[PDB]
Amino acid sequence: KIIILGAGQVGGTLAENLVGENNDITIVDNNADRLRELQDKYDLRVVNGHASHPDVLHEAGAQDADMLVAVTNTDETNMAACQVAFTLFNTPNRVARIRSPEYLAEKEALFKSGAIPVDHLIAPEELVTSYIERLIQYPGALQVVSFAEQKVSLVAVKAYYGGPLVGNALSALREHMPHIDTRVAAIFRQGRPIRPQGTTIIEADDEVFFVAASNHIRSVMSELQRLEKPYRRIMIVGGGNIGASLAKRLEQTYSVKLIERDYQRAEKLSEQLENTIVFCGDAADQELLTEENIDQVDVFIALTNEDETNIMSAMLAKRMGAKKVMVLIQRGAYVDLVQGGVIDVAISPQQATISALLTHVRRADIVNVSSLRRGAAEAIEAVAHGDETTSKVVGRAIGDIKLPPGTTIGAVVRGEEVLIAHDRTVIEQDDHVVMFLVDKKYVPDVEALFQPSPF
Amino acid sequence: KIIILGAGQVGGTLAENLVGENNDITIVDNNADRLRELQDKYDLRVVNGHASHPDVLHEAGAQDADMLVAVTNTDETNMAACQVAFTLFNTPNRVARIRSPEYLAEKEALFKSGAIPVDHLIAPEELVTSYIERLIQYPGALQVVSFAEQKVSLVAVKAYYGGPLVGNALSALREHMPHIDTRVAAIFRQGRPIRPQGTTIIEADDEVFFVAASNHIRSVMSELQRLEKPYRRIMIVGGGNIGASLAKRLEQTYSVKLIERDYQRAEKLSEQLENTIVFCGDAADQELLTEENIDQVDVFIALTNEDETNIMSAMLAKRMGAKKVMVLIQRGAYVDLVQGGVIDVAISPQQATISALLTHVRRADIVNVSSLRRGAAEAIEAVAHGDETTSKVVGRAIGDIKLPPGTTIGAVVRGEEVLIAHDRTVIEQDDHVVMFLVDKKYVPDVEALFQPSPF
Amino acid sequence: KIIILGAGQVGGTLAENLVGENNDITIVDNNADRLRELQDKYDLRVVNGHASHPDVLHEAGAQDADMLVAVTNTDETNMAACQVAFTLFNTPNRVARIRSPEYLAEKEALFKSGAIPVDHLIAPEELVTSYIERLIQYPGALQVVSFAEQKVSLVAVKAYYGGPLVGNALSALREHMPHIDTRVAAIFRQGRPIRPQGTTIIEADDEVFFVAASNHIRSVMSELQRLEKPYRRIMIVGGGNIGASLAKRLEQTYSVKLIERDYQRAEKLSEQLENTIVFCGDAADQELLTEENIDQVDVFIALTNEDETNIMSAMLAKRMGAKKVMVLIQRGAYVDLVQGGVIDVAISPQQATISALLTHVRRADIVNVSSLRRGAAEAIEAVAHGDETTSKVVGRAIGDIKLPPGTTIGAVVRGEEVLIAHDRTVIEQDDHVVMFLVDKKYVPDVEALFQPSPF
Amino acid sequence: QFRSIIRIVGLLLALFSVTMLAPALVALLYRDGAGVPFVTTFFVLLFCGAMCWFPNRRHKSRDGFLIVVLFWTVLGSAGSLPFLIADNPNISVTDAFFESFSALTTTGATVIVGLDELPKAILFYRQFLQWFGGMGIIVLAVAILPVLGMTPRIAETAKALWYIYLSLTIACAVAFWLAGMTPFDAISHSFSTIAIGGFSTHDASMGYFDSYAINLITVVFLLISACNFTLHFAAFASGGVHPKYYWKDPEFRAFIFIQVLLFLVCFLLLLKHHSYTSPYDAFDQALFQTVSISTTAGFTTTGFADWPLFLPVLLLFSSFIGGCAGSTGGGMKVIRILLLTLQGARELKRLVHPRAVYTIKVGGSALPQRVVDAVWGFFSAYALVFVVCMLGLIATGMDELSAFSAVAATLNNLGPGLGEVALHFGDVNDKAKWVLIVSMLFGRLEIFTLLILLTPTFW
Ligand SMILES: Nc1ncnc2c1ncn2[C@@H]1O[C@H](COP(=O)(O)OP(=O)(O)O)[C@@H](O)[C@H]1O
Ligand SMILES: Nc1ncnc2c1ncn2[C@@H]1O[C@H](COP(=O)(O)OP(=O)(O)O)[C@@H](O)[C@H]1O
Ligand SMILES: Nc1ncnc2c1ncn2[C@@H]1O[C@H](COP(=O)(O)OP(=O)(O)O)[C@@H](O)[C@H]1O
Repeated sequence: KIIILGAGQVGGTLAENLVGENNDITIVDNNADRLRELQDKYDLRVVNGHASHPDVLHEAGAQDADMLVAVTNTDETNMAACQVAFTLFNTPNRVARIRSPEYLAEKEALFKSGAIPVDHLIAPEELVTSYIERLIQYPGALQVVSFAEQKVSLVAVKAYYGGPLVGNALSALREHMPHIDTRVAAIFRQGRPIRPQGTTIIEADDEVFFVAASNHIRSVMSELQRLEKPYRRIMIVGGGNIGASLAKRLEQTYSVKLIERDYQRAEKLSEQLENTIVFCGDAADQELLTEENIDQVDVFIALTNEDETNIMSAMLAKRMGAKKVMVLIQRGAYVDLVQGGVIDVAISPQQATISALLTHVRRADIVNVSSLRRGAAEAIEAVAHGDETTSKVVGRAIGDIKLPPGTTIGAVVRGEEVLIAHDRTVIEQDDHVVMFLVDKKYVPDVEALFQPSPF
Repeated sequence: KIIILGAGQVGGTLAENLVGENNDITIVDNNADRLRELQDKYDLRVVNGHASHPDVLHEAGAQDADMLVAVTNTDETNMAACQVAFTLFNTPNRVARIRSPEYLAEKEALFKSGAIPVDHLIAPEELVTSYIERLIQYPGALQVVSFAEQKVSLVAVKAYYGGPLVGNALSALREHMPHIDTRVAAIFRQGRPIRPQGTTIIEADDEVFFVAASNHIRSVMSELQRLEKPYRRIMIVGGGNIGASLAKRLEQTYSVKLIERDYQRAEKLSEQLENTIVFCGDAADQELLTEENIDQVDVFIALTNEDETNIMSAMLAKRMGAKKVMVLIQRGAYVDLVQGGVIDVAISPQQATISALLTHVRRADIVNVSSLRRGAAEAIEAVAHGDETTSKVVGRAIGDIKLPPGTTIGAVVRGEEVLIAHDRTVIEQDDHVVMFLVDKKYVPDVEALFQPSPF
Repeated sequence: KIIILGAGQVGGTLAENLVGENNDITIVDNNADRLRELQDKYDLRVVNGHASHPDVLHEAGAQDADMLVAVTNTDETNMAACQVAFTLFNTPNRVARIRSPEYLAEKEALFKSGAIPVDHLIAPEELVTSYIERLIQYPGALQVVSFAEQKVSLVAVKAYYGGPLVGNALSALREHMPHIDTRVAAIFRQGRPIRPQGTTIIEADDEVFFVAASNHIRSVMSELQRLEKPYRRIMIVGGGNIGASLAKRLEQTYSVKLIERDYQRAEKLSEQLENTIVFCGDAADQELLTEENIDQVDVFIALTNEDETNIMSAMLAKRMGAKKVMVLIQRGAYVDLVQGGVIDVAISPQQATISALLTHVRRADIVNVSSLRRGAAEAIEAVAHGDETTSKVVGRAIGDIKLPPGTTIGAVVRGEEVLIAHDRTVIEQDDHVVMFLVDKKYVPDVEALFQPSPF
Repeated sequence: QFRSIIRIVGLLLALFSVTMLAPALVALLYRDGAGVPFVTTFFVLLFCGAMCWFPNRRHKSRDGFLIVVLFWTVLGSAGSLPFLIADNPNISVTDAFFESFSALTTTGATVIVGLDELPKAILFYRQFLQWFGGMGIIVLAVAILPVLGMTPRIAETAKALWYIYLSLTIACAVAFWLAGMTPFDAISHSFSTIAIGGFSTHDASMGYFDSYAINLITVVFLLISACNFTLHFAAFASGGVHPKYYWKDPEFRAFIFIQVLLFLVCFLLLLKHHSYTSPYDAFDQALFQTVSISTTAGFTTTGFADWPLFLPVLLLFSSFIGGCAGSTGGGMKVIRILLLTLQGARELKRLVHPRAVYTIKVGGSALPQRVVDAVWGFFSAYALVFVVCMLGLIATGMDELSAFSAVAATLNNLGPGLGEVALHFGDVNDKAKWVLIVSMLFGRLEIFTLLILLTPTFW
């Protein structure tokens, strides 16, 4: 039995992917946002009242009720919130969020002792930054997700002018690592997809999609890290609790210029932030960006509260000469719409945690389980269910399957071993097949393709 | 050695009282404005840090430093602070301030010894509400202060036209309870003080100050409760947690009309409050008060955020026909100024909490220690220090002391026994003398009277 | 000697295009920000002061001002200022800006006959901005700009799937009106330019730029009005002073659905607006647009205060099925980048007023003068100065000029006659040449082409 | 709140009368002379303190300025009595006020010649005045922060400072006597080497004994005593918490930078001229004279006979940038100069990157614009007082270049100024001697505490 708590900046999204368990799901948000929004966009339960009074908590059950999610903006309240439940109601599996972070600093010795009150399991919303840092390294790494319990990983890389990918034909990339078994899924060029086998990679912002075993991905990405000259200039346009801590994490290794509109916040940053040139102006006006070498910046990160300001400022820094552009999108409708080519990567704090956790979460095996990205593209992990002939697809070969247009199977996982599904596709497959769509409006047809004849 | 958490507004005044013999105070305030103000109080040491973080706690924790007083604006944080404190460093004298109050309902379940929260004593701001209720329970109870660990209590009562005090000579009041040993300290009439002995209590709102042992005070106030006609209608003008919780606690016994300036707050209140007619308007306009039987209301309580709005609305309701007027003053400069005659009582919530917590203090035990009052009068609790002749006042008789003008000795607490001051009585060493000034600018002259020849 | 008195947003743009060419400039800063930028540039004279206290006016103009320009946010003050200018330190060719509808409607005729001397032009920033209605009136009217003095007009039309232009070869369009002398400047297709002669315009929606005399433009646009099916349904996502009056002006002929985020404003609109269904929600959420037949709407107008909200909402309504998309951009940096591809037309009200006033009253004679537009393209109106051989371009033929890449000469204005430019034409001294760049970063080189041999 | 001050003034010069006994005890220890004046002054001062301790039972910002101004003026006039009464150094009233103020105001200036052959009681009381004003300086500077200048206890630091101030003077008298110094001269020179005074019982301040060790020890305890005593508190509280707690304070870094630079430039210049025959000697004398004068101490080991005049002039300007703010020292503490440099750098950065928010960060923390404005109000008041003092000395007929040197020596709380005032303030004009006393008062009071009294807006 699952409960999460109000109001939840992210928690609501933690309430959409996690509902796939057969056992009963409940979500209770803080007040009206949880209920009204919650009832309208959600499925089976909930809840009310301010946190963290005990009266709202007993609705979770807590009679060997397995899941407790303490989504909270403030930590000091969250710790007491989880404690009232254990003492009064005794909920067994407990999880917590702490952004203290002095407590986040000392919790590895404090919380890994058993004395600590009730929340051994932890989840910080501010460790998404490390993913931004990985993006700043491994230059031209737009995205990576992992399927089959992190067995196989799809990666979306970008080819920059002057990089090692320009001019080299895909066969040379295939020959540069003869010990890596990878599968080029698709290549998006100026927004349109392209058949990739044996073609010269066009330098201007080509997006190349690998699909391979985690060992192969971890090796090719390190090789691309070795060849491409690392980034040295980073510009940030947000003074937020995420922007500040990212500037802290980056300032020692890179030269950081940060932008804020509220003078008092800028002053507080310039006090706190050393080695980081902190400005005071709108992220929109060119008269500051050009005056501040916008044509020479390598990575332009937008961490404003408003999504539209991120998108527009970052599209302007992309026009002016920034190599890689990143934004903070709080609406999946935006990330599905604007982010190709013009905006290289958006950090949905919802999907940044969800992508990793759903992969680690059991079982995620349905006729179609979708990990979704930017654009009309799709990366699915279809499951072939049915006997030797009851299913359209079991026992047969991919070259003989009537797959939707643009759909390319990348790898096939059986057990602990992964196959790249080349040509005939010799297979054992009861077993999990990793696919890639170019237009995601064909997701249901693939479900129909893998859905056996209903009894 | 004392540590407090002067995160809350109240803490500073508590810090002011505590300083003395064998007392070392540490303030762990969240920010420095209040710090600058508090620092001016002598013999203090301040550290700037979040309330509950182990860095400040370790300084406190490593040496137990006796009692830890966790007084904070936010309850969840105060509880988390008190717990991180104990289960990091034991700190067995820990105290907490929660304005929860819902938690106060389950205080016997979460807080009890051996639990993780580890709260020993809870100090809420609810007492002012209970105190206001006590004020409304006794029809003429303008004020009560407590001296010598609640052994002796001074009380300021008001004589209303038609009451039982009116027209009766002080000797008849003395004979109405021949087993009660009380001492009338002073009597203010039309703003000017009067020497009280065998005198007729003029009906024009004479204010009479009793000084006696708490047993006798609890008996004379209950007798005045029995004699005086109780109030039937009551009016309140603020929507806050104090106005709300007071209306809730009072509505069952009296007919309550509450006034609000925020329409949405009024709407939210009318749901919660049953039997309470909840209005929506400024406490200033007569067009609502007259329209709402202001001439027939008994007590007008002002619990607005703004002190000046309380003072002005209540000064208008006093002119319009309210019998008793009460306000919530958050500025001691105002409470010393307005509480005289036109406003029957001003209730500083800081002194409202302190009087209750301070009463428990083992002893103030300073050459002169005063209890702050309505003005312009003062009631102090001098301690008689010095040998038979090295001090001006030890060993001599009350009739022989050269007290400052208007200064009246009320009672003398010897050991655990209380005797009320006749002019025969002689003062001994280490004897607590409870006094009453009419003009408080003579407080130092009394200290000089009680200060022995310097060693 | 022209004086401009504006604290308003538009005056700044009016300080670059029309002043500085063979004339002295004076502006009124009105103690505002804009005075600082121009002063930083250093080609300007400015006086700061209230509009119009006589102290500021006397320095600004003392019976010698000549042309007067009163730009104000508030009408009553602007009127009082414009008359104070006349009676005290009398000035000529004064102008006023009345944004208020009631005064504008009842202007006849005592205000200009009249005691208040609002002589000649009364430019309103709103009625000229309701030219947005004309954009809906002429389907496929992405833009129109005016060169010379409203003699030759460039127009940017869009070819929509199902429209009358798709599939038809450019030669058939040229033959469809053998009495119309127009010249297609350039053709943008999927963002890339194309040389336009006898080429079938691809259905995927091309942008075609006509350049011809205003009579020919007024005839081809009326013919395209006749051919294209009119837009029945219109949707607006701004409850502003522009959105309201646009809904009023449109509601009678089209079915208008309006969106607002402030409930009280929405209620006031639903009272004011008849025949217009006024909603209450964010322009961002799909759950309202899809619920409101976003897939079937023809024109999506965004008149929010914030530019980024316009851009994002309109990029979403364009993705969802709107045929024509319009936004209100108050930042010149944004309009260039966004206008090209997913926002069909962006209407900066500053350039909306500027185009009308500049083209009508002022004959741009600043060597190569330019009109700001959509995309990376530019359309300039160079003036050919110098004798047959001192200048690079006078006396020679268009086919022999070494024009920068993408630069296309559109027309040649000879005094009072307009010629459609051919490679065989001859250029004469002091003749206005209307041009069209595809990449505007070559604007300076064209100056070098038209700059005569320096004396 | 006038007339509530006399009580403190009386109790204070009563404390000072009690302080008169220790040198009187030294007089009775060995009877060189001057015992009678000491006892006479003790009684006259305790009697005056009782006369001024009659307005009692009276207690109630503008008062504190008139408290510290009387803490220096009254106590100086009280200390001017022993010289007035005694017979062996029979000196005018003006020379007596001068010697008393300079002893107490920490300025090493002296007007008595023949210190060696003088009663050991008097020239002990001189070093005791320096030690007293050392405590007064340290206590006042760290215990009153309205003008110029985690927060610990008020009194516990009022005694931790006294503990450092005594654990230093003890270990220094010890190292002196261990280096071959009379135990009397060792105490008398630890009274003055820690308080950064510049006084000695000998006409040659540090030339009476030319031991290398004495010079190196004086240099060491001058560097120790010029450092911010609040920072020594970090080495005191809970023992030796760090040995590099110092290097975090950027004031210490600027202090060591200045001392090392000025040292090696004075040493290289002292070698270009071959002023000393042995570089092992030039090194010693350079390091000692830089550390002595830069630290506004006032000790001298040489007569500048072979020294090029540039080096003494450079030392006088170096005296302007004196000791750190949290210790005994002259005007313009090294922290105001570090702030000046940092602000120059800030204004430089505000030209390459104009639309940027820069704040004066000292040790990681930012400074409120009130403090940074006060540092330059202090520079302005210092300069516009210097000029008036110089013109005042010149008006009384004093030699001009000598006037500028005497002013820069006294306003800097540096006893010896080069020129006509090389080793004695004796033959100085008398009116110029009073203006000089005013200058040393200015230098101790940080040019603001005393100037405010003069301002009409104050009264
Ligand atoms: N161009 C801009 N427009 C709006 N906000 C901006 C812009 N540039 C920087 N910011 C800043 O983004 C910061 C928001 O950070 P965040 O922590 O998300 O806010 P909050 O703490 O309210 O969540 C604010 O400092 C805001 O001023
Ligand atoms: N003029 C007024 N008349 C009546 N009520 C008022 C007036 N002004 C403010 N109030 C009430 O005071 C409330 C603020 O009280 P406050 O003490 O801030 O609340 P809390 O109890 O949370 O501390 C407002 O919500 C409003 O209801
Ligand atoms: N997200 C949004 N969706 C719809 N309307 C919005 C949104 N944000 C702002 N608005 C509208 O913008 C309008 C403001 O414009 P208006 O008041 O005419 O002049 P101004 O542009 O100066 O505010 C208001 O109608 C406001 O409701």
